[PDB]
Amino acid sequence: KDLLYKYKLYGDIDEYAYYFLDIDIGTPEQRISLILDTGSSSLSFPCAGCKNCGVHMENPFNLNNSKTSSILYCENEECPFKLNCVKGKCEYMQSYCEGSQISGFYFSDVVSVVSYNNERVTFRKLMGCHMHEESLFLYQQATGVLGMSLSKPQGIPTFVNLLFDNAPQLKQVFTICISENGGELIAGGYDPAYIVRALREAEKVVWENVTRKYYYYIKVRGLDMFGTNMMSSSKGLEMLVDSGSTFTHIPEDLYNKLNYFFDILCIQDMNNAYDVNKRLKMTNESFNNPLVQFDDFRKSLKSIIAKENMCVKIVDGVQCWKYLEGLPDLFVTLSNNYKMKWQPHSYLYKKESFWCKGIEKQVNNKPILGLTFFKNRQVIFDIQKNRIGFVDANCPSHPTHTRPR
Ligand SMILES: CN1C(=N)N[C@@]2(c3cc(F)ccc3F)CN(c3ncccc3-c3ccc(Cl)cc3)C[C@H]2C1=O
Ligand SMILES: *[C@@H]1O[C@H](CO)[C@@H](O[C@@H]2O[C@H](CO)[C@@H](O)[C@H](O)[C@H]2NC(C)=O)[C@H](O)[C@H]1NC(C)=O
Ligand SMILES: *[C@@H]1O[C@H](CO)[C@@H](O)[C@H](O)[C@H]1NC(C)=O
Ligand SMILES: *[C@@H]1O[C@H](CO)[C@@H](O)[C@H](O)[C@H]1NC(C)=O
Repeated sequence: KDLLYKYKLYGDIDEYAYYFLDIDIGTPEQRISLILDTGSSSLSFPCAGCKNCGVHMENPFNLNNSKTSSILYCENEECPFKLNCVKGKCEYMQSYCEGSQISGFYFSDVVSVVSYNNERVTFRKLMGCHMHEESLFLYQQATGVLGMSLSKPQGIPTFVNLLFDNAPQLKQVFTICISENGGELIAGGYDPAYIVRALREAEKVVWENVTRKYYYYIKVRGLDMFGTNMMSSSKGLEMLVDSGSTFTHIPEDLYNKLNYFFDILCIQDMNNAYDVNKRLKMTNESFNNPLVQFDDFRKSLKSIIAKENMCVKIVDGVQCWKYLEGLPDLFVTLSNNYKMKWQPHSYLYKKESFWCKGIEKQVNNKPILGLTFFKNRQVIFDIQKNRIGFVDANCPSHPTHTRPR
């Protein structure tokens, strides 16, 4: 019966493409919506005075209205934390892409995290004021970013470490439970009541060791479709467990192999004989990569056709199906040959009435288990034991219209 603090998350894959929560900053409190991002480590948002910032769901944080704010000025041009001194202030600088940056300056102020059961944790945090935004930050609704990764020695103390340092009544575990609409962040553990009820093995958390000290990487040892490992050339692959990534990003070879079969399962018109015939004629020999379970490929194809599970291709050739039924499970191979089921209700996401593929090619050799891997499971960050746990779950769902103010 570990004590759990719970926080509502809002968002989705299609419209927001991230999930966010509300945090109170300053004195008196200014409530700010923040993207929940296990792939970064800062806490930042536009501040009043920014000359090139997007319009977000809240006004920029106003330093002049918070009595507890303290701008981090340079003392004879020297900043802590190896920061750069720019125009008298210690500079905040982040590359949202490989080469492009949000910039501003650092300040500290009080942060207050309140659970929806009215349980409060408060501390001071060194935060970034955006004074220049660009690209997607000019049209994102959320006001800032809440980085959930770990503190490094001699680095700026991060939100997650400060939260637990100031809540010793909690075990040092946080869980993210993403649903199709909204979700929940849990501090202090995971909630076994959310777990979906061989079958007893699927009701149990599967744990993987993190492969880096201060970032949430795990090693993936294979990825199966129709019983066939589609990355057999690679026998370990460090993937970032990243709630700030809309989609799941995989190596190019693996993507092309998977996408080949998803293309076969994507039929625009079930009454077009040429299109249907071409697919039903394919044999095990038709494939560059033969399948170990060709009969399961056939069952998927035949049931998609028989149930008229029509597919529409949208921008960039992404496949969208009318129904989840018929699409295959994928399996992620972890330690000790464990096959973690990755279901269509996770890797496909809701777009209008259809279910669209949420798997993409990596860029810059950055493979990512993103929100289409989080969806409909508890993802459990045990920072005490440096492990991440996974279990299928019925996550809380919160429409954005339920968000106060
Ligand atoms: C996958 N993915 C993330 N997981 N997160 C980022 C992000 C998530 C999101 F939901 C919306 C917009 C985004 F920029 C923030 N990124 C950073 N990557 C490394 C270090 C710092 C940042 C960063 C950049 C800008 C700010 Cl102000 C704060 C932090 C990289 C970018 C990204 O592509
Ligand atoms: C994951 O990490 C844990 C923790 O380091 C490993 O368990 C340790 O294993 C060593 C040697 O087997 C023992 O001396 C330690 O006492 C163990 N630690 C704990 C806390 O039990 C575990 O082996 C790792 N898992 C894999 C698959 O490598
Ligand atoms: C805050 O107040 C200071 C001094 O009163 C002023 O220099 C600064 O421009 C103010 N900031 C904004 C955003 O108005
Ligand atoms: C398809 O071919 C592969 C070749 O590696 C084989 O392993 C598999 O059993 C075959 N399945 C059939 C013929 O149904």
